Amino acid sequence: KDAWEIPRESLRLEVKLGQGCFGEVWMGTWNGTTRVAIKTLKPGTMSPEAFLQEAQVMKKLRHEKLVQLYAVVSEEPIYIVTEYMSKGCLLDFLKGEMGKYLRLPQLVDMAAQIASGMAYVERMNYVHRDLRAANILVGENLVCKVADFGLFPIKWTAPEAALYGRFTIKSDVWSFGILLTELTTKGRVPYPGMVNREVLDQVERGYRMPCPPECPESLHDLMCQCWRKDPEERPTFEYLQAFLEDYFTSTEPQYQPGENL
Ligand SMILES: CC(C)(C)c1cc(NC(=O)Nc2cccc3ccccc23)n(-c2cccc(N)c2)n1
Ligand SMILES: CC(C)(C)c1cc(NC(=O)Nc2cccc3ccccc23)n(-c2cccc(N)c2)n1
Repeated sequence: KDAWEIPRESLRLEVKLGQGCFGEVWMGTWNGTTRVAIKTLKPGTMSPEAFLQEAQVMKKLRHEKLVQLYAVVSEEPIYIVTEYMSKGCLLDFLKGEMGKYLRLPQLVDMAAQIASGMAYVERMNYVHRDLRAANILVGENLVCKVADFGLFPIKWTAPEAALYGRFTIKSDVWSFGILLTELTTKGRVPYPGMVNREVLDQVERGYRMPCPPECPESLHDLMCQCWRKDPEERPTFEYLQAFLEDYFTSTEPQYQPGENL
């Protein structure tokens, strides 16, 4: 065994956080005083090999804005242990009590962190496949990090990805565009009123969501750039990041606080 492997009694599973039928996720403590999130396998549901294929991927991906692997126990019972992101998922964070105080400058900063996480994925030649607010984790002081809860999200998926299976970093770009509409509507589901097949049909014909209320036209323009038909036309995460980091100087220097944004 290797560097990640830790003894089982060095963990304390304190609070149940979530359960699917492939296992559980707990908030916990590792050795002394180290808050951790601990993921569990429900025995019988998937291959011990296949469950630990997740931490096999997280060992090779290290960056400030992707959730970080801490430890691995690799005989049953097995556990994957990461840093604790204390405020939960970005979708819940936008919708809940705390979603009503977020204004355009906190939201654009959030998008810039995620672009940064995604710029690193982009430089690593990796592909997310499921970039959306449900898979972004939030910590203290509005820190965001890219994650994957490992669950059909046609509403967040590019036409070439949904129809023909061509998932690339260019399809994660399209979803980032969709993630942007999530931030600007406080977590609302994209294409309001529309069902999957009506979405898949309207979009092929050239439909793209309109500027959300109070959101600046220049930010809708970036979503629209992320939603080009031709995957290669779509911008780079290095571009998306720098454009969001620089936003209130280069692009909307006369921005003024509103009711929701
Ligand atoms: C199905 C599966 C993978 C066991 C699961 C687990 C969770 N929930 C979480 O993992 N929640 C949390 C993870 C990490 C830190 C958290 C901090 C505070 C509250 C929840 C957290 N899930 C979840 C539940 C509800 C919404 C979202 N976005 C994710 N889903
Ligand atoms: C590409 C990237 C963003 C570095 C990533 C991260 C993960 N894994 C996770 O995010 N796992 C977890 C998500 C949410 C809560 C967790 C709590 C404890 C342990 C892992 C968690 N990934 C992953 C890889 C392979 C399979 C699965 N399901 C997930 N991928």
